[PDB]
Amino acid sequence: QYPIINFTTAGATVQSYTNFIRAVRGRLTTGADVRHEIPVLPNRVGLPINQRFILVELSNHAELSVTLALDVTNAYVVGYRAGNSAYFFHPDNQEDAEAITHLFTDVQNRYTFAFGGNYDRLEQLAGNLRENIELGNGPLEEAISALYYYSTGGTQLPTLARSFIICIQMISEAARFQYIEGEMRTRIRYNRRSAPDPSVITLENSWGRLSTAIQESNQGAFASPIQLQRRNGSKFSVYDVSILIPIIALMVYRCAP
Ligand SMILES: Cc1cccc(C)c1-c1ccc(C(=O)O)s1
Ligand SMILES: [Zn+2]
Ligand SMILES: [Zn+2]
Repeated sequence: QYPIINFTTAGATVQSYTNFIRAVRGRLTTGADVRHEIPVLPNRVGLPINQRFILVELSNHAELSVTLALDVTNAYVVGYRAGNSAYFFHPDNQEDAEAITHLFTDVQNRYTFAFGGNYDRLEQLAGNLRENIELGNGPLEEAISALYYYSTGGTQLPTLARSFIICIQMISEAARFQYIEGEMRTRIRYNRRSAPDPSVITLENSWGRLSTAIQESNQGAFASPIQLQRRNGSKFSVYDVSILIPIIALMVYRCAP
């Protein structure tokens, strides 16, 4: 069975969220593969199907539960289960399509969306950009209910799309970046719901390019600079892995050590 990590919005604390994101990172990778002091996710090539996914079970005050499936090779959400129904994003290729048949195998009802799970597609379906979608314990609670009620026709597609953007950022992007984990920790600490600032959105957008730049670096110096944003939206370039060691927690595997 794929490992299950449990999180609840009911009485969530800085501590419970900290333990959650550290457990997710611990199941995503062994941390045996480190490049320039940043851990690498397992190589898809050589990864047995029985190690391909982890399950994150989310519960809220209404004691509704949904289970997200994360791909350990990129930490991205590929689908979810709510009771007797499972839903999957459109796989990019045949290997990925066959992989998702190994998820939620006992579920009565299985559905694959025609659309992909990327931010550009989900923002379009939601009718809202990430910069206008609030994150925090309240938004996650509402997302869990929206995901749960999709199968009974209680959630419209735009609301589902928005709920996916919330879950992806507070789980996948938080696992990928200590910096985004810290943004979610602050929102919990101060009982705040608020949209992510440009620093967060640009890091999300740049994760694949940063993984490549770090792994292809000449002893930590980037072959080419990467442009990121500060909280105030001002742009700056990174030339070196060292400045990112407090920012990025996980990278997608790009090449052999
Ligand atoms: C120091 C760094 C390196 C790489 C990427 C980012 C987003 C950052 C920032 C941390 C705090 C910032 C601020 O207060 O605007 S920016
Ligand atoms: Zn409560
Ligand atoms: Zn190095």
